[PDB]
Amino acid sequence: NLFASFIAPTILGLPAAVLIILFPPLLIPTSKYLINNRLITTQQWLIKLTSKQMMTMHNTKGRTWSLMLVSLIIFIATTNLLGLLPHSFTPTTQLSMNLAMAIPLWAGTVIMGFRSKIKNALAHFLPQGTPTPLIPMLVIIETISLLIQPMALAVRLTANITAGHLLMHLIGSATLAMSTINLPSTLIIFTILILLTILEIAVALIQAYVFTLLVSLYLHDNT
Amino acid sequence: PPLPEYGGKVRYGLIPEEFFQFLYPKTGVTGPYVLGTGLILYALSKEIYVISAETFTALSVLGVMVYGIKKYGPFVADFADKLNEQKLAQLEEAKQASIQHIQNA
Amino acid sequence: LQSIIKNIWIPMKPYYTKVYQEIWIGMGLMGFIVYKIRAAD
Amino acid sequence: EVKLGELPSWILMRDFSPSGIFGAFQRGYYRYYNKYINVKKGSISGITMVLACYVLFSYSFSYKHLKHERLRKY
Amino acid sequence: VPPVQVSPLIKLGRYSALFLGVAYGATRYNYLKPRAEEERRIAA
Amino acid sequence: LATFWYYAKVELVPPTPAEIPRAIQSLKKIVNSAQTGSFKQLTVKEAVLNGLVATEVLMWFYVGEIIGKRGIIGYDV
Amino acid sequence: VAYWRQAGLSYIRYSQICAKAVRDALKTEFKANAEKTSGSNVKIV
Amino acid sequence: MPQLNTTVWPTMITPMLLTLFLITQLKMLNTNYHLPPS
Amino acid sequence: DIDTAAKFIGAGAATVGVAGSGAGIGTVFGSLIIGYARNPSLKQQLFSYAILGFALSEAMGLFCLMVAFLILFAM
Amino acid sequence: DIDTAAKFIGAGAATVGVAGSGAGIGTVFGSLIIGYARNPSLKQQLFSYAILGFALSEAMGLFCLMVAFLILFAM
Amino acid sequence: DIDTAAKFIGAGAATVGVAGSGAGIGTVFGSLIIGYARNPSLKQQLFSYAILGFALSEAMGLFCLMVAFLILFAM
Amino acid sequence: DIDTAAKFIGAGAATVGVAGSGAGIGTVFGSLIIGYARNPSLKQQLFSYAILGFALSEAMGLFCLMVAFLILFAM
Amino acid sequence: DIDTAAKFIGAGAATVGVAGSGAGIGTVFGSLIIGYARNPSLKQQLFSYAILGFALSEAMGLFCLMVAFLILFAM
Amino acid sequence: DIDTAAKFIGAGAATVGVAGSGAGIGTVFGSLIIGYARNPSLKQQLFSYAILGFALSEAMGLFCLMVAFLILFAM
Amino acid sequence: DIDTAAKFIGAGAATVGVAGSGAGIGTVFGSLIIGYARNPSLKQQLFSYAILGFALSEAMGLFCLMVAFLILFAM
Amino acid sequence: DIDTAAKFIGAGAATVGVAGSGAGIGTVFGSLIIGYARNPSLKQQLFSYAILGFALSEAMGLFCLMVAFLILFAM
Ligand SMILES: COc1nc2ccc(Br)cc2cc1[C@@H](c1ccccc1)[C@@](O)(CCN(C)C)c1cccc2ccccc12
Repeated sequence: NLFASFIAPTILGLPAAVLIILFPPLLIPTSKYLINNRLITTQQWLIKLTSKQMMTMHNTKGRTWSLMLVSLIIFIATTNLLGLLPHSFTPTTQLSMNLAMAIPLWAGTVIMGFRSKIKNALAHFLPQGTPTPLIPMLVIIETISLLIQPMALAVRLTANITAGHLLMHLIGSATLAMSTINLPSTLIIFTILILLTILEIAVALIQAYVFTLLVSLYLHDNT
Repeated sequence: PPLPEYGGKVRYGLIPEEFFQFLYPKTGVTGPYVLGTGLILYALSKEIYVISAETFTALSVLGVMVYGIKKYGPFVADFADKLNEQKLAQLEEAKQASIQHIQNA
Repeated sequence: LQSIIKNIWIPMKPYYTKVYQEIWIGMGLMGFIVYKIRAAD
Repeated sequence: EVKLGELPSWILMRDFSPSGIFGAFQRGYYRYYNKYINVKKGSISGITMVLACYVLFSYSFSYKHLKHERLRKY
Repeated sequence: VPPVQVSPLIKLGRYSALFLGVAYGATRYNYLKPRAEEERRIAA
Repeated sequence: LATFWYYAKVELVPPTPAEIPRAIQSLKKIVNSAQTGSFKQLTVKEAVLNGLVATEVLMWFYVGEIIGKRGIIGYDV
Repeated sequence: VAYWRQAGLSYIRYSQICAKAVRDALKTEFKANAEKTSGSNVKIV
Repeated sequence: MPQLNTTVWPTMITPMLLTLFLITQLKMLNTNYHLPPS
Repeated sequence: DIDTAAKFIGAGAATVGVAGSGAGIGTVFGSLIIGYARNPSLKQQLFSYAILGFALSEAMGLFCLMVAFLILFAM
Repeated sequence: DIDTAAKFIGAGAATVGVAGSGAGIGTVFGSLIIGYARNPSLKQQLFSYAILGFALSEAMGLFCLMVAFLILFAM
Repeated sequence: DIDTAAKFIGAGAATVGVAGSGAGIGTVFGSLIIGYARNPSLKQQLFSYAILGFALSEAMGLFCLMVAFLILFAM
Repeated sequence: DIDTAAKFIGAGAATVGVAGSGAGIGTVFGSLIIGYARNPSLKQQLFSYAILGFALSEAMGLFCLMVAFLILFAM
Repeated sequence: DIDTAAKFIGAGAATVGVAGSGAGIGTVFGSLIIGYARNPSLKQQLFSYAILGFALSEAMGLFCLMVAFLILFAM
Repeated sequence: DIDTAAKFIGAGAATVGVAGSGAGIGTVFGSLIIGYARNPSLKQQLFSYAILGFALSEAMGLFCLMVAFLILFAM
Repeated sequence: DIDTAAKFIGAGAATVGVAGSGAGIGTVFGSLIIGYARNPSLKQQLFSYAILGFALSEAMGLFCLMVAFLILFAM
Repeated sequence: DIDTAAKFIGAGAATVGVAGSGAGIGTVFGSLIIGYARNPSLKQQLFSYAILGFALSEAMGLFCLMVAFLILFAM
């Protein structure tokens, strides 16, 4: 009854969760022209400013992912922002979807660190200026954290959009309860919901930039 | 082909003007408006749109949206133009220069 | 079913073959996890 | 095309193929895109009218849940 | 823009269905008001 | 303000008795459309328009429904 | 990075006003003597 | 927690892969930045 | 029931970990105030670090709300 | 009896998480004193960062009162 | 009566939240001693930020004493 | 009796609030050392801040001992 | 009966050790902001330490989260 | 006997307030290094502040161990 | 049983000591950024102090994880 | 029994005191890197304080690992 906005949506027995995951790309029109409209002029600028941010820090092999790590910050920042609409089912609150964006991009990042350049990837586990006599303890950290980075991504994003929606939905129910009670209090609980919606707008973008930065930093440490 | 210069003249960013003119003749100026209040008051009376916690999270994300549009609209409205009348001028300029490098030559 | 080659795979050809080759090796790992998680449930 | 027809045969006149109704969306998209989005000096209302038709869809499937929270019973 | 004369049957039809409503709003209000209180009482 | 009132004073007012004859005249118009089938003459353009104005006037019955009970959200009891 | 450095000035221009301010607050017994021992006469071509 | 109902996971995994990897990227390959002229 | 009663103790104890991330957002947004009064020309590059520090510290608090809700509701 | 009792043990143990927001607000308004004594011309630019760093502390302070509410009322 | 016994551990554990407002008033008046040593000319304006930063951190501390005095006396 | 057993866990948990006033006195008398080593000409004024800051820090720490000695003995 | 009830309390306590990493990652990215604003020509080498610090503080917090589950699920 | 077994919890939980002092002594002797690496000719007077701070925080770390020994044996 | 039950709250609360080594590794690797932004020509000697501080703070974390795995499986 | 059960909860909640001996050892060696990078001419005398601070904050951690091994083995 409380987690209702996270159950897979179905209308007329049809799994409507597919027309919701495939919609974000519909808000990004493209054109071959040279001078287009305001939408594609602002979007092609954001993609320019974004790609120059995540990708500048990479070498030539890391920059071959400049289509992936840009088409990923565009898909997470548009799925989150389409979740703040009323009653909307944002599929980034799903541990299934988030585990499907996290494991491949991570596994495909350490594999290229183990299928090639492996002898160099063996040197990140042991920092440069490290004395020896307590190495058999540090080996646990750099591996067990590596083995849990793919689950850090998918849960840092799941637990931040879920908890952001749960809070806005509870504080919302508060204003509904104090509506039939002292009303000058309703307006102070509501203005908390407004400052909270401006926060959930920012955390809708920040959680997209951090997800695609930590996938970038994993890549930078394997190319 | 050249793009047009204006869109669809939509009122309240939700209902296009092709609707008001479509109902203006038979029902007049206040025709479509009273339909709105007629549907909303019917919706939330027969519990079609049931007031829930989402009602007050709707008004908030609609309040921030209608205020971000009114406060940051005109700034983005022209910034999208200046990116063009710069990229346009940046071409026409070099275009003329590219003649000097062939006129002098 | 043409232009599914031209519009849909001709562009993605240099990526789906060379660049994202190790992605799919990871995407197999993921599919093994999802089925296993659903197998124990 | 409709908005000027009157017959119930039009419902069966149309091309109801897997490629048929797609061309009715791809043409229904370019008729919208060209009207509100693909113009210089376009306004935000080309988008805030898609979201408004995306909430009504996000609410339509979410009504089977909100009905358990009516504050009346009649 | 000057106002427009609305068709007559629609013009009174508003008040036609209006008083039909306040009547129907009176009947079912007085029909459900008694029925409810015992369901609230018998719920105890 | 005054603009909504400036327009209300023409069509948001009780009708004249002189319009009742021509009102039932149009009532007989659409009923003859039901007898022989002049509904087949209607193109979809104004066909929906007659439907919306029907839902238009129908909501008057519901805003009158809620005023006959002094309650907005459903029946108070 | 102070405000004047953001405003284009340099520490020489900063010091010329701070030192002028001290002299402008000197008393008349010393203000005449102190101004000529530090006044400027050089000129740019 | 309805995120744990693993019966509707393949309904979230496949339409994501069909978007993050084929539809969103295809629309990026159409966004090109030409080099400036002389 | 002692099993359903022990859920409220663990769930209420699990969410104490949000005290950590509530104290690391004051360090970040406190360091931004210090680091911006020393090089106010880097205003945009510092704020791009207050963001990464915000989300990576706050994330560690929600890992406690995860177990606060994994216990309280989903066993 | 134990179910309605195990809530005060879980509710009170959940409003501890706002301790982190008492230290996060200290470090924020503690760096506004250090950052303003360094560049007293940015008194209005820094103070707007302190209000931002202070507001974001209530954010992580509310995530606790939520789980302190659910355990207490909406079990 | 396991009811009023759980209202003791509630107030007893809900008052641990004051450990934040004890280490937040330490960083406000601690960083006032540091910031005032650098620019002692602003003694007045710094002390007006300490009182503002001490209260905003102590407020988040009294809210725990207010909660501990609800689980114990009110309900 | 269980109340006599709950008053012990109620008090033994309230005294954890003193852990704040123990890290908040190390930040006041730790920022006097950093603040005095810089400007040692203000020793008689930096100190009279490290007494206000030390009194306003143990105050919020002795509340949690007053609460302990209010649960443990005095109802 | 109680052997499972204790696995909801022992797991709710183990997961509060993550609070030590919500404050660690804040100190790491609260120093990448200060340290940068002083020597902004070492951005490539400071960030390479803020990541080493973010990974080593998070690696301690996630030990708690692993003992949280290794108690709640394994034994 | 539920009370004698409760004393082992209230006395084992009161002694975690010591973790406040132990963190306010590393701040003091970590500020003595930052304040002595700047003005080392003050080594005498700094060390007479790193003892007033060490002996004022570690007094709060003893008020906790005082209640830990007040519940464990004095009752 | 009540032994196999309490040995889960014990080994589940003993592992909160890792919350120390979470914020001790965040300060060591946080101040290494500030120690390097100041004197980057000592990068080899600084990083050898960070690894000493990372191995001595984490060793206090292991001493807690060592106890939780002592009152669980050892005895 | 009920005692041998609570003896594990008290000895577990007491060794959380090490969480303050892990944030101290972190701050001491966090200032040894900052203090030595500022005045590397004092390497031998700054390090002679970072051993005192290491031993004095870790002495409050032993006070908790001692009261843990008192309820656990002595009584
Ligand atoms: C004024 O205080 C605030 N400032 C904020 C600043 C920014 C943001 Br984004 C959220 C803020 C939220 C609030 C309060 C608030 C007031 C009304 C409704 C909701 C929230 C608060 O949450 C305090 C948060 N602290 C204490 C954890 C609160 C919650 C619950 C009960 C309270 C009782 C009394 C006082 C405050 C109470």
